[PDB]
Formats: sequence, C-alpha cells, structure tokens
Amino acid sequence: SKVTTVVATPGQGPDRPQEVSYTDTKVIGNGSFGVVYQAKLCDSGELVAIKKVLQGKAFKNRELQIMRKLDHCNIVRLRYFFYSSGEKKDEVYLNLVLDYVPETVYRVARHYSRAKQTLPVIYVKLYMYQLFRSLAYIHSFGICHRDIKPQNLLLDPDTAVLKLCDFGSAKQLVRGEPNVSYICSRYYRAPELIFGATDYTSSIDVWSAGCVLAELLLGQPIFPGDSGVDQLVEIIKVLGTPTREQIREMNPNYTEFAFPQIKAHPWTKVFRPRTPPEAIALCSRLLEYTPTARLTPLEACAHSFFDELRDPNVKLPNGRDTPALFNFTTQELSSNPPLATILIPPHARI
Amino acid sequence: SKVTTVVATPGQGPDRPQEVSYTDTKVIGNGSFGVVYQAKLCDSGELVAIKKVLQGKAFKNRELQIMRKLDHCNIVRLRYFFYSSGEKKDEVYLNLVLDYVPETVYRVARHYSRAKQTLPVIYVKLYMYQLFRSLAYIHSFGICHRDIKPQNLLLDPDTAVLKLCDFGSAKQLVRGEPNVSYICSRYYRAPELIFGATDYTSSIDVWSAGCVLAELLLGQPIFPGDSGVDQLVEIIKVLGTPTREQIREMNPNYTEFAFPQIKAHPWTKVFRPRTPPEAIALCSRLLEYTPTARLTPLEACAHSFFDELRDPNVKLPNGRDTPALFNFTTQELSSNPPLATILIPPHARIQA
Repeated sequence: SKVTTVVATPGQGPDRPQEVSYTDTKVIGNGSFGVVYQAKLCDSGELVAIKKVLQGKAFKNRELQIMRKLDHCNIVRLRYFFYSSGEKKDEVYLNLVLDYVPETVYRVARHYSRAKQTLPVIYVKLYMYQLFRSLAYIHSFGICHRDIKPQNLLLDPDTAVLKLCDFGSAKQLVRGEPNVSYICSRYYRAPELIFGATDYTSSIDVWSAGCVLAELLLGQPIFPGDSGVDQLVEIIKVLGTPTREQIREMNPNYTEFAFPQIKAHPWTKVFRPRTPPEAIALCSRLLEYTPTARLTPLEACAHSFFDELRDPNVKLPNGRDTPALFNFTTQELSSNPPLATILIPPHARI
Repeated sequence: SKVTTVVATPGQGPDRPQEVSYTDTKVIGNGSFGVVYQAKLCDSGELVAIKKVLQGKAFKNRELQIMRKLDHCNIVRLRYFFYSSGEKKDEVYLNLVLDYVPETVYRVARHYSRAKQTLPVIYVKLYMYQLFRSLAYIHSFGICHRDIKPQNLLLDPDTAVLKLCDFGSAKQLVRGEPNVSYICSRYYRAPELIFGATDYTSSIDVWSAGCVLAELLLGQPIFPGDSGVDQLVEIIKVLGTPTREQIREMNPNYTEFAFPQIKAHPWTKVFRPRTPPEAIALCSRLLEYTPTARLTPLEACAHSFFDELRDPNVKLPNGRDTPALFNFTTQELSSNPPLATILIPPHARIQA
C-alpha cells in the first residue's frame, strides 16, 4: 500500500509544520471545488478526509481562514492542511485534512424515510440541539455558514455526536457590506434569500436549521420546489401571506408582491398527530418571515423542546450516555449570558 | 360514468359561451397552484386536461390573459375556460381546458438516459426547432415564458410535434419595469437570474432552451447544482471566467465577483465524439454570459444545425412526414423578416 508523507501545518495549533504520513487513499466524493479522499494516518491509524481545492494564490483561502479559527466539539475539525501542485497547468492545490465522520443526517433520515418511518424524537432532539450549539458558536464570531442542510451534518452512530461540515460557503458577515444571494441549497433557503436579499444576517442559518428540524419530524422536506416560486408557494401555504411589513423586513423591494391571499393552516395541521407540541412550537419560532423575529441559535438550545436532554437520567437508546451538551464557553454564551441559567442543568459539569 | 356539463368560453374565438360536456375525469397531476385533471369530451371524444387554480377575483388572471392571446401549432392551446366555486371558504376556481398531450421531452429523455442511450439527433433537431419557433412567437408579443424546461415541452410520439406548456410563470416584459428573479427552474436558470438580476429580457428563455438542447445531447443536465453557487461553478467550468464587462451586462452589481480564474475547456470537450459540430456551435451561441449576445429564437431556427429539417426528403424515423415547419406568419418573422430567406426553403415556395 502506497504510503504518502507530507509536511502539514496543524489546524488550530501554532503554525509549526509537522511530518504526516497516511495510507489507503481512496476517492469518497467529488465536490464542486474539488475531490475528497479518505486516508488512514499511519501513526494513530485514525481515518481522515482530505479535501483538495484549486488555490489561486492571488488571494487567501476563505474556507481555510475560517476553519483555523474554529474549535468546537460540534464542528468538524481541521487536523492539518498542506499544499501540493496538481496539473493541467501546474496549479497549486490546497489540501484540508479534516476528521472523517461515518454517517450524515441526510443518509440517516433517508434510511427511515424509505422504510416508512420517522427518526425517534430523542435523536431529533440530540441532533438539533448540537446543530444549534455549533450555530451559536460560529455566529458569535460573526461567521454565517450559509449552506446548512442534512448533507452537511455529519453523525457518529455510536456516540450520537453531530458535527457541522462544509464551510465552503461560510463568510464573516459585516454590517453594511453586501453578500451574494445565490448561496444555500434549494429546500433550505430562507425567504429573504429567495427574494434576492443582499443584506441578510446569520438568521438565514436559523431558518435553514428550522427546515432540517421540520424535515426530521415530517419524513420529507417541508418546503420543496424546483423554482423559487414553487418554494415560495409551499412556505406561504404554511406561514400564510407575508404582510407588507414582513416583506419589507425580508428586505428586497418586492413590496409589489404578486401572490394569492392564502392564510396559514396551523402548524399542528402540518405534522403527524404524535408530533410533540414543543417540537411544533420550535418550528413556528424558527420559520418566521421576519428574520429578526426568529430565535437565535442559543435561544433555541434553551427551548422547552430540549428539556429531555437536560434530564439527569437521559440516555441514548443503545444504553450509552449522551455527549457533552452543557460545557458551554463564555464565547458561546456571549450573545446572551443569562441563558446559562437554563443551558446548564444543576447536575451538569465540564 | 359521471358526465359533467358546464358553460365554457372558447379560448381564442369570440367571447360567446358554449355548453361543454366531459367524462372520465381523473387526477393526472397536482401542481403548485392547483390540481390538473384529464377528461374526455363527450362530443369529439378527444382528451383534454383541466387545470384548476384559485382565482381571487381581486385581479385578472395573468396566465389566462396570455393564453387567450396565443394561437400557434407549437403552443398548447386553451380550448375553453370556465369558473366553479370550490370550498374551504367558498373560493372561486378558474378552470383552463387545455389540449392533452401524451409524452414530454422530460419523460422521453429519461427513457433513453436510463437505457444508456441518447435520443437520435433527428429528434433533437425536430424538438429544438419547434421550441425555438414557439419562443420566436411568444417573444414577438413581448411575452417571456420564464420557465422553459423538459417537463414543459409536450410531445406527440407519432407526429413528432412539440408544444410548449405551463404559462403560469409567463409575463409581458416591459422595458424599465422590474421583474422578479425567483422564477425559472434549477438547472435551466440563466446566469443573470442566479445573480438576482431584476431587469432581464426574453433572452433568459433562450438560455433555458440552450440548456435543454445540451441536455438532449449529453444525456443529463449540463449545469447541475442544488445551489446557485454549485450551478455557477458548472457554468464557469464550461464558459470560463466572466469578464468584468460580461458580469456587468448580466447586470447585478456583483462586479465584486469572488470566484476562481477558471478558463473554458472547449465545448468539443463537453459532448461525446459523435456529437455534430453544428449542434455544439448552437450551444455556444445560445449559452452566452452576455444576454444580448445570445441568438434570438428566430436566428436559432435558421442555424445550420437545423439544415436537415429544410431538406426536401426529410422524413421521421417511423416513415411519416415532418410536421409543418415553414408556415411562418408575419408576426413570427417580425423580429427579422429577411430571415424568411432561410427559414422558408426553396421547395416550400413552389406554388404548384
């Protein structure tokens, strides 16, 4: 087996390059910006994913700069990163050595869906809570993921730990500075994004997250559609007709809105009868037309829907303990410290 | 069998209501704005599709007003249309009785695709040419379809006639008046649409049509992507990097463009080796960043790629004759009359 050895720079640590060797290199994906391999570190034996991307050198790689600044248990970590010339024109490739995670919320959900079933609520709670923590964290740095979707939520079957990945669309959102409106995937795009808003905030991720939650409860996407129109129609069916005010807060000067006057047929009418009221309540507070009205990732973590996770005797179906869910840092709570009162249960520690 | 009878107003004829009876009503679709049925007219026995849509009366139905103004053999015709109260709040429903067509370019393409094959070029020519005529036609009225895609191209297996359908997104585009940028489906959205342009023209349909042509030649969508970003990346791989100028003609003040400097790996490198050079040429002239640089639907019909259709001895594979492809009207040629010189073959000018 071919053993590759390179000199890579640690992810978070000091910028002191080390020698890294890996074997069993195989292609496990072919993304937009490049190919993604899967190798095994000769030392620890651990599995990792290598994402190669064309680097122009004419600029600083935005994804790399964001990844180096992140250190959270619910975020895929950049172990190392190095460069390597390619071909076709002797190009410079940036290789990102990320941790390898088995499943994804996408694959898991599909398993249950095409099995005529729904993911047990315990897992819906565990997964969503971790997604909101990772979101609370990156937002505190002013970083917006801009592409939250089931495929980017890596999962570990045994530990039930969820990690956000794919920061290729992430960006530091600065007030007053324009942001492109063509990011984020289909069923998960927030209304303001569909309306071409260029001055949106991190609240777009919260909407995306609300779409994932809803999808986990329904068994299929809540707002399907091949065009923004079809998507807008599905949203209106559930949320009702956007008031002149709401349409203005979503920004886009589309105050000249041409759509039927359909009022909302309540959320309790959207999900199955067994669906927990709190779960439905959370969606309603997450999927709001007015971006400033949506819960903040931190406020969602403290939502009554996640109270079971704060229960001392909570356990995973497989008998194991839940991952660390209360080891919040000052940085994570910064958007609203007083919330620690709820986020951290009386028994929690770490 | 339940026989329904209603008083419907003819499609284009004088607004003189008539009694229409139909049976065998079954649901054949459940679209965004409503359900689509399929019934059989008791008289002629012909099959039709009824599209019900919620009508607020507070306005004039835009789709209906456009459909009534259209009469082309490559455009689905509105036979009748009537109203009927529904429920849930005693709503008023607008029923559009359109002609019923069997297959769609979408279904046909999928048949070949998941059969490890490609649709014979003869069919690609016949289908694209008719799509460009229908496009040349509605564009002459200033109407932009805004949602051209394989699913909206109805086909008739035997006659090889293609008809454009679904005008629910169509609109009269007036210069200086803003148009929403959230129309058109995923793989077929033109660059300016992805960039959020609000002052686009009918050239967006030409782009969409170029994507259908390329898809018929490749066996799959040419510019896939679940996000505008992913789509933009696929387009850039083929067209290269948009110049500051092109990015400005697409409009959106995104002159501050943040994307790699990838040059284009030629179109001949995109399609299979057997792909006709003319076919590839047409795509290159259809899929342009600058919307004003793209061929017009009428100019495409006159493209060398369609020369076989103008051949006197052209015939369909099943031995039948090709549909009428040269009976152009003044209205259709209005964008450039001199083109009739090519559009109408010498043998089509033989008075006899």
